[PDB]
Amino acid sequence: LVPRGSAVPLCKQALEDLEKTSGHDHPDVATMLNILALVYRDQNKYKEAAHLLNDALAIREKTLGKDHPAVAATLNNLAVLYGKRGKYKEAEPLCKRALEIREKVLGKFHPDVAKQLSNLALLCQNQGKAEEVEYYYRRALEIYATRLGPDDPNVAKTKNNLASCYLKQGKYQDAETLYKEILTRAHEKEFGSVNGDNKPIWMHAEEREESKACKSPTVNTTLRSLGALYRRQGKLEAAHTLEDCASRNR
Amino acid sequence: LVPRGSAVPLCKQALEDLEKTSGHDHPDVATMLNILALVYRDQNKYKEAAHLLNDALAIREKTLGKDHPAVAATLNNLAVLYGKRGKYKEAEPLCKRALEIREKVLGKFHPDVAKQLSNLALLCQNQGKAEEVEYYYRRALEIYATRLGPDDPNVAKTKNNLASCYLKQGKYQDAETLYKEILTRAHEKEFGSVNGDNKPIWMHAEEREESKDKRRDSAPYGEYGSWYKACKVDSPTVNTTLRSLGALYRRQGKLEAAHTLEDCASRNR
Repeated sequence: LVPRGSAVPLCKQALEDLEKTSGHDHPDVATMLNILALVYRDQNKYKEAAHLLNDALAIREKTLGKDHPAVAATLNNLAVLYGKRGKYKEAEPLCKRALEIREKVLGKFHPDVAKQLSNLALLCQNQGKAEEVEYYYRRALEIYATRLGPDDPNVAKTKNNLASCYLKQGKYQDAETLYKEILTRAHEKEFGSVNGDNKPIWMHAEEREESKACKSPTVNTTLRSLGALYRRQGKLEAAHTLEDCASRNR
Repeated sequence: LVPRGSAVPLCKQALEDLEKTSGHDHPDVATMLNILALVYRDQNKYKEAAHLLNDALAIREKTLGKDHPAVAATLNNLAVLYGKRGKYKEAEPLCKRALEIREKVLGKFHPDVAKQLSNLALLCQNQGKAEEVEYYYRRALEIYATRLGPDDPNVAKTKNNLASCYLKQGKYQDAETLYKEILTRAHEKEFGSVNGDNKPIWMHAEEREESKDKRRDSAPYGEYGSWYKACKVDSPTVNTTLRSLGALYRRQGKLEAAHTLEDCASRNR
């Protein structure tokens, strides 16, 4: 988006000018390093981009101090850049610290914390640290499900995410229950209090195995995923029920 | 990716400093404006970013010439900005102009031209002009199917996009053929020559519709390991193609054939 030619050296002038005018100490030096970091990211120079954010990080820690919101953003951005190079180990602590700042500022249960927890879950997943992924998605789900309505997309999205983590660990039961929660709640979004005369799709699926309700891209995924668990259990007719529901709502 | 405050003033100073030195019509001024455009884009300020990139474009046309590859790069960037605000109407001319240059410099049948053609189609698709979309994708597909191999990803991807365009027009037959090409090629890449004992999945599918076979993937057809053999074809694109074609069978009321491809896709999941 910015042709690789004169941009970097032009910024390096702007920096030397800022250092001479605003003082060597000035907080704005951090912002200039930030613009430099941005230019490097645009040229896909990720290693170079990360190096400069670090320098801006140190300046913001001195000026704006620890626990300052702008330090939290920096730590996230640097964690992202580290992730793009596959350096997940060194990204985790940066991300874990940002979470601690965010908890101090907003409180343990603000929606923006649940964002960090999901970001933090995703990094661990890239390191194969399943037990921690489990932990972080559970923390996030706790916030989403409590703070927001049952119909909120973050709930189902986190539940799917956690389900996959459960699958990785061989916790098939826990995943299956999660999937059923999503479908049951979606069934109850127009078909009332799910009485005997009114069962959710997965019940019909399983009762069909011992021998209409297809009225969202997230639900679709849930349907196909629970379908895969039935396939693992050898309940192929139950699997088709959910699968045919998905492929008809596309 | 950059602190919400004070970034813009700092760039504008860097700009005015260059402006003071070398007028407004210097390539360095253009680049600095582009950096400023990049800053605005980081703050989701597309209106503000596109405004400046226009300014940079004007300088780059005057200084570098109206056919310079940097001019071509800017035109794309500026179009991306317009598309992001949903101003697709004003994006098209710039994208067209970028294509004209690309062809002039690289040659009509360069892979990068096909990429540029693909973007032109997507822009037309945002305007609901199916006949333009059709033409651009066909042009693109032509560059991919020729200059690249038979199982190069862009071929499968471009075919799907063109098939999607056909569907919207009601060209159900033309869509279907494309899917069958994708599956047949995928089948031949895995199994070589088609041997009659080596028919593609969709053939078997339509044969099951013929033979009135409601027995699904609960039992294998003719061959013991048939379901695990026909699933050696594994791609996110193939699966998409499998389902899209299944949807076409459903439109024709061929429910059994639809299931065959859909159940095949379930097993690849």
